[PDB]
Amino acid sequence: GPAEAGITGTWSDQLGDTFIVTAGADGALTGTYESAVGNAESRYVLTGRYDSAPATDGSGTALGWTVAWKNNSKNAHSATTWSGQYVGGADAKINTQWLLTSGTTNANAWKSTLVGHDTFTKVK
Amino acid sequence: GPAEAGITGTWSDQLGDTFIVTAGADGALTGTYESAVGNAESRYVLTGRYDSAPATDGSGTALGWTVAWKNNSKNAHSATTWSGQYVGGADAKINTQWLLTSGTTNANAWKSTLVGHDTFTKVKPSA
Amino acid sequence: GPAEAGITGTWSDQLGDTFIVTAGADGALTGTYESAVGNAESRYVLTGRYDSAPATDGSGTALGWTVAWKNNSKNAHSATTWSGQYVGGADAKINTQWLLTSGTTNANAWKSTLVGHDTFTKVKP
Amino acid sequence: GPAEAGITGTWSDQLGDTFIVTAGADGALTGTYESAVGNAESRYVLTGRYDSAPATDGSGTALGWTVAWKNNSKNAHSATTWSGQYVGGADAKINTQWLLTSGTTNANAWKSTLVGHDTFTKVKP
Ligand SMILES: O=C(O)CCCCCNC(=O)CCCC[C@H]1[C@H]2NC(=O)N[C@H]2C[S@@]1=O
Ligand SMILES: O=C(O)CCCCCNC(=O)CCCC[C@H]1[C@H]2NC(=O)N[C@H]2C[S@@]1=O
Ligand SMILES: O=C(O)CCCCCNC(=O)CCCC[C@H]1[C@H]2NC(=O)N[C@H]2C[S@@]1=O
Ligand SMILES: O=C(O)CCCCCNC(=O)CCCC[C@H]1[C@H]2NC(=O)N[C@H]2C[S@@]1=O
Repeated sequence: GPAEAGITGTWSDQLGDTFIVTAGADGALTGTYESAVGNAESRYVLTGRYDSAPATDGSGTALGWTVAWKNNSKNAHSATTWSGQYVGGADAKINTQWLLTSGTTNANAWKSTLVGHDTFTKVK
Repeated sequence: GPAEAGITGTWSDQLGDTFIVTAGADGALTGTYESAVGNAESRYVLTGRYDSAPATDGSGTALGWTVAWKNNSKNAHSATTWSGQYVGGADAKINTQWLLTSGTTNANAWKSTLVGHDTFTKVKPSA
Repeated sequence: GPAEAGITGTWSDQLGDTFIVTAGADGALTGTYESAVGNAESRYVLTGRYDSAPATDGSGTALGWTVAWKNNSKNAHSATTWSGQYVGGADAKINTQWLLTSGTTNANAWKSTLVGHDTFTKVKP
Repeated sequence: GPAEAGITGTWSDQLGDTFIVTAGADGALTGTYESAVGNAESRYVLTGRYDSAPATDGSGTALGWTVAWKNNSKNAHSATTWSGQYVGGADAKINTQWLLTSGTTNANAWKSTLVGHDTFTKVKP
């Protein structure tokens, strides 16, 4: 359907953070994420979920995903989740907010979690 | 290792929101989630990731997961993500913040995303 | 100083949400805020704080402010705070994230708080 | 009214973070905040707003405040805002979420803002 065909593909933000994702199986997001910033290099596994039967009446399609920042080259002892929605059109977008939590001692737990926003445009 | 054995099991918060998760395969989380609140009934697929080789000296283990609020009988047109960390011990905890986004019109996108906090405690074998 | 002169003035985001602010007295923000969206009409009181001695290493100036959405026209039983930083130069910006909490019963407290992001540019005049 | 009497006083969280606030003037919060954690020493100025005519259906009272982490002792080049609600009664609480932004260069702006929660209990009228 349109949610599957819309989300599936490659997405990039203004900083060149890029992900490749497949949307299907009635709600699964799978793919890989590459950050252009922070303690990260090369690709990280992405897993998430999306609404596979969205309100078709001008609303976006809700979705989210997770990346743990460990791969074969690096481990940043952190994970990020993005929560947002897919909007179609010529300039299709995934508009999100994100939360990045680092593993901490209990003393530093109050400062464990960064928050931000990320808008992705579809590249292929 | 300890992150896999610590995280895997059954977890619930002060409201009775509960999940069952398995941590393995070098950083995968899979399970089911049940909310006691909101436009939700019964169980929903959970998928996420965790740090499979956490810092060695008393830090928490970073993890996150996602639930889209559609299952076999309900669809709330929304998805939540939880980002947080695991800590072990007898009162093991997963301490998180969450973001819940609804599909909206572009005019209403400014009000699409709720935010909150959720501390889960692991059900012990002694239960 | 630079931070007082830079923050002081009229600011608007892409949606036409607008505020007018004065920065002074070693850290005080005072002004009015007008929202183009939501359960809001006319101008609301804004109060906040800023770092009146910011780093001079190229960093922005931290700041934050609060609006309770009650005025003489409307009461939306809610309040928003913005947390962010000011950056000067010809494309001066205040880049923020915000938290909007509504008064709720305990049963609805779990869904009391919205989050978003807001970038403001300086208006003349 | 009960919002003013309710919110005015001394509050603390589980970590010992404490603020002393006066609520009045049809929606003003004024006082000082002391953190027990982080790059903070002694008392900082607090300014905020609250809903001075809240719903009477059992709902909490929306509120928000800001602290810039500059005082006569220290400057941490950052500001925090708390958005939340006051719930009255015999276990009077202020339940909030917060956003802490540091001034940063543009290279570091992506990591400028921390997020958390804070529940406060009233320790003194
Ligand atoms: O990064 C530091 O050196 C200190 C802050 C602690 C964070 C540790 N983890 C990381 O740096 C992993 C990479 C995070 C990248 C973030 C950025 N890139 C994107 O594509 N979007 C944003 C959000 S994601 O969390
Ligand atoms: O309640 C309404 O109908 C208005 C809010 C619109 C959101 C629609 N989505 C839902 O209600 C799905 C359920 C969300 C449950 C939330 C709550 N339960 C938990 O276990 N933790 C929190 C976060 S989760 O997002
Ligand atoms: O989801 C629902 O049906 C209830 C939403 C509850 C929010 C009630 N409060 C309001 O509508 C007051 C106005 C909020 C305006 C928000 C928007 N305008 C801006 O300039 N920036 C954003 C953040 S501000 O909180
Ligand atoms: O890496 C680090 O050292 C932390 C990031 C830089 C933050 C600098 N600012 C500060 O440390 C000022 C103090 C923040 C205190 C926070 C804590 N205390 C409370 O009462 N509640 C929380 C939120 S508040 O922002």
